[PDB]
Amino acid sequence: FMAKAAAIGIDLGTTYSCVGVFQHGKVEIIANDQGNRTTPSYVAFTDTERLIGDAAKNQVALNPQNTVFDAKRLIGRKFGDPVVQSDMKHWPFQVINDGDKPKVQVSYKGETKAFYPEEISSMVLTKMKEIAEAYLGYPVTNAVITVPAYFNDSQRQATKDAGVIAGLNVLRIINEPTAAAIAYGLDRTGKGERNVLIFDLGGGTFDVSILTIDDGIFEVKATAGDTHLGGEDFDNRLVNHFVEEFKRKHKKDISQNKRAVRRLRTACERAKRTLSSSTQASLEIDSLFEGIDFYTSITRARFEELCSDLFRSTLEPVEKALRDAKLDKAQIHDLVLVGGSTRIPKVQKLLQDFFNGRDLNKSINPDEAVAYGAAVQAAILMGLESDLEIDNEGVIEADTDAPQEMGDENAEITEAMMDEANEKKGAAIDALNDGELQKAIDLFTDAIKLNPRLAILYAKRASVFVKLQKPNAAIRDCDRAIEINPDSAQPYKWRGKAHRLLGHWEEAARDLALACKLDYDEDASAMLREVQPRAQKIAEHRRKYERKREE
Amino acid sequence: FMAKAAAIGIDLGTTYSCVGVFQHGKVEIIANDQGNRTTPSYVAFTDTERLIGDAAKNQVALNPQNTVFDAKRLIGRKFGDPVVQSDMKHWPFQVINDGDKPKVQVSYKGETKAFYPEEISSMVLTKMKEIAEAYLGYPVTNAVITVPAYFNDSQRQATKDAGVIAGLNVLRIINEPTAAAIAYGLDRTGKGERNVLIFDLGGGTFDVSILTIDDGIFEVKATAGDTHLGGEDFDNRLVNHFVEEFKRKHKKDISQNKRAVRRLRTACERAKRTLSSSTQASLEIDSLFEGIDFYTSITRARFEELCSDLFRSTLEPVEKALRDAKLDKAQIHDLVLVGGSTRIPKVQKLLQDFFNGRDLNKSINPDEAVAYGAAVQAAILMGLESDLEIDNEGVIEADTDAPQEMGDENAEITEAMMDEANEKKGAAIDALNDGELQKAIDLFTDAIKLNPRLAILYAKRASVFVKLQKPNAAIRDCDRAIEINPDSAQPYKWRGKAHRLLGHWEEAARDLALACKLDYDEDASAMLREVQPRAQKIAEHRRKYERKREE
Ligand SMILES: Nc1ncnc2c1ncn2[C@@H]1O[C@H](COP(=O)(O)OP(=O)(O)O)[C@@H](O)[C@H]1O
Ligand SMILES: Nc1ncnc2c1ncn2[C@@H]1O[C@H](COP(=O)(O)OP(=O)(O)O)[C@@H](O)[C@H]1O
Ligand SMILES: [Mg+2]
Ligand SMILES: [Mg+2]
Repeated sequence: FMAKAAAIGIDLGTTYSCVGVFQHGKVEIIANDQGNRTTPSYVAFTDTERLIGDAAKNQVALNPQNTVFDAKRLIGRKFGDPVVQSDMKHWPFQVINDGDKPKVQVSYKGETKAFYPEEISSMVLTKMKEIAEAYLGYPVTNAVITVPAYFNDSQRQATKDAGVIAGLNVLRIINEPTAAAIAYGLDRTGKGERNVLIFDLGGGTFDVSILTIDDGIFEVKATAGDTHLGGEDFDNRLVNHFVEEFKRKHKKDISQNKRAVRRLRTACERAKRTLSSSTQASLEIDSLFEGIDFYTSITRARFEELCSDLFRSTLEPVEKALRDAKLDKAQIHDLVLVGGSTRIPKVQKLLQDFFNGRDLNKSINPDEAVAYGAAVQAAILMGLESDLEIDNEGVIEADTDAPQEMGDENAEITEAMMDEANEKKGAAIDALNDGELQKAIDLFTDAIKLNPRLAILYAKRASVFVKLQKPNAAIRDCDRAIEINPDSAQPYKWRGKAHRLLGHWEEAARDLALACKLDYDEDASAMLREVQPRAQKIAEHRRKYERKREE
Repeated sequence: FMAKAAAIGIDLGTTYSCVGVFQHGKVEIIANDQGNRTTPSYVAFTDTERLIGDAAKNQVALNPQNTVFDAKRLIGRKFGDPVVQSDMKHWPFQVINDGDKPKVQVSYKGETKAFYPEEISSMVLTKMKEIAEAYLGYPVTNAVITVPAYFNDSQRQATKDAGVIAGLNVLRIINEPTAAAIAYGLDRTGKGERNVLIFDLGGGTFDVSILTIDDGIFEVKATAGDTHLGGEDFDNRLVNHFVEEFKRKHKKDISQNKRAVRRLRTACERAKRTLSSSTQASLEIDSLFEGIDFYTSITRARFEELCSDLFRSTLEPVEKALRDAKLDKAQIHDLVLVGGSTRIPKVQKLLQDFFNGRDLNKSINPDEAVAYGAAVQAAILMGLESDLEIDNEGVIEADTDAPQEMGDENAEITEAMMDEANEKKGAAIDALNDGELQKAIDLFTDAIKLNPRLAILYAKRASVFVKLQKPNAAIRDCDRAIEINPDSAQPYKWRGKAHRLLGHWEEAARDLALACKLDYDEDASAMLREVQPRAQKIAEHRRKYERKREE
């Protein structure tokens, strides 16, 4: 057999999200369908479907009121929190009050519906998960997720909840700066006391953290920064600068066409990125306003000057952080750049100048470091079952065939489509009865293609996939059914069996027990009894480890 | 060294039980093996073994007559009490008369046996204890247990007895509503007179209590409610509603198949829970009756209407409670939701409407609040030895290794298995003699694996664990021996030593004195003499505190 299924590491960001996995001695930051190693934390709702990530951020100009972003800022907070109310006047989507809990309110297929920030976030998570499963070729259940160090118990729990919704087992919620240091192996290289500063300049926020690490244990000493200072503000500057130039050169105002503004803003996003590895950046848009083309350029120097106040303002939070730790600049051993905006040579130069030309740790991609760290720690927690004598009888080799055909959630189901699929169900249960397993699978596929929203379809196909020694395939079908209806008992029964087939001991015991509560089977009952001693020996050993690292 | 062993807080419920612990500045409500933060108060007996909690509630449909629940209703009562006789006609297990004491009578491994309600309850307690010990990684002896405020001296003592059977030292029996208020810190926030109402809607019962708290002392002003109004009745409604719909849609009666009824009932339990956080709930069962699938849904609105009379009836006990306190609605400062059924938006709305849209205290999980309070008060009572100059010589660091291999109580011991284990005993006593301690432990483990019911095995292994500075491990073995045979003197001798090794002063003095009565040792005798001054200074200080709070 090959390796067990890996655990993923996820950076759930305010502006972008990022996922990694540790395999064959190294972390892989995973690229999504559109090719990018990071994904906008965006969810959009429309007339026909739900959009997530790049597709959601790209159509914003067209659908500004049902395109949700910045769910991280709401997460774990009260509608009555001054921060939320302060925030609500900058977003173009509606936020409503639900018993002192905030919910984003949108239009979605001609009906109004609302979502807790944990729900929005769980939609992002799901996407990240899906990105990883496409890379790996198999279903993922276990994750590590990161949060800012300033996150209270409320926001932490809320971030775990979002994971649980997206079908993840959350192994650990860990601090973003802590994730960064783990990435730079600042825990395992050292045999003495070292003090560490994480300069995190992201898309929406700026975070300075000083951490102390002795004996391989992280302790947060100070936190600071600005929860409203990010790369998105620099885009404002460029945008503001160019609108004004457009007035000057072309004698027209463009502020009021939203679509022309975005087109400018996205052009500016790209331009700012090029200005990190080039001194100059060209900027061409076909037909910006009333048929007028905009061809222009900008220099690094000029960009720097437009953001003048902003860039300089990242040294004050540094000053304040040392001040809270009771440390002098000289006393920090390690400087670490994370966040995508730290790609900006000026922002780099300013920091190095504060530390008198000392070397910055930046070999690890600054926008990938958090996820990187998260993946390493995910690998360690899973890795912990190495130390235990676990009997591996009954475990089989992971099936690797390509993902079977699923439904289409949003495709139109006709009245006749309900029946034709309904018949197929009965025809496939006959092939299982008779003993021709592939035929049973094949007609369930015709059933599912025709009715993609009947949850028993997926569960029953999953049953057949198990008889066929294809547990991953079953896990997939059960994952879908449980999405459609988390209350039906069948899918838990079969996912339990599938997990057990794969040595996923803790996963098997959760499902088989849940299946037994909802709908008692003698079989599942014994499966669970057979499964428990493995799950609790693993769980006890992981808990012990974490207690040792809680000190 | 780490912290001393914590005391647990236990909510011994009519329908569910719940355990918590206070550590590192906060209460942890502890999850059981199957993942749930609450455990059904169920004990089942069968052909081969004894089942407790979720496993007991899940197989009910299969074994209705030897599956015991509602022991709380019998506890502390006379067979001749009209309540018991009234109750006996709703249960499917047998209750018998034993000198005007009631005992539940069951089949258990092909023999008929009977159990006092305190014994049934002590089986639940044990489970809770075991849940906590798995979480903590070490044996627990000290607990706080909760009871309803209407409990007489008889029922209180009986509840303490059940704790004592399960091997707990019962620090305090405290009122459930009092536990709830302690959880909401309604004792320590206030510097004036405040009046408090606890609206407790559980699984079997409804409790309204009004409490007055000045100077940090709780006083019960009034009690009311219905000892037969709970969540289990709402399940009746849903079940009744669906059976009737099944007749209507599918032209068949299902009342007579018990297994189909339960499957419906458990489906309904889940559905009712979803209807707390969703307006609608889907309901799928594979093959309900004679091969017919039941796929159907229900709305929140509809559920509300089915329970119409029931929900509305919780305001009368409120009315009556104020009336007994001589208070108007306006005069209550604090409203507190506890009980799992208070998760129901309708039940919430009705209450708030009686108090004219005023805020309810519900931030603490309504089904976890009682246990929560109990854990806090457990922490205070233990915490009391902070104020005393206790000399800590001879105390060593708690051993944290994983739990050693125990027996299997219910596994079949062959005649040959008695001898092979018997030899191993003699072989291990030789390794102790010679001085190789691990070998002695290892061969006792082979002895125990082969004969899991000889109590001297466990005691002798415990002796070796002590020589090895692993007192927790010893405590475990002694706990087991004393379960098998509470009269043998050896285990008390060694548990005494182990406790003393850990600073468990009062625990050490109980065991060492009991060991000295049954079988006098010069060594244990001096251990006890050495141990007494510590135990009695602690005991005197806890007693004083409680006297101050008895006023
Ligand atoms: N090469 C680059 N040059 C300049 N800015 C960049 C570059 N790459 C990313 N950024 C900026 O970094 C921000 C995203 O930061 P990141 O750490 O990836 O996400 P988050 O802040 O959500 O954690 C965006 O504003 C983006 O414009
Ligand atoms: N989310 C929920 N929605 C509706 N009812 C619930 C929910 N959670 C628990 N309950 C109900 O609460 C009851 C258990 O109450 P609880 O306080 O936990 O136990 P006890 O009443 O034994 O003290 C059960 O009938 C259960 O159906
Ligand atoms: Mg970030
Ligand atoms: Mg209760």
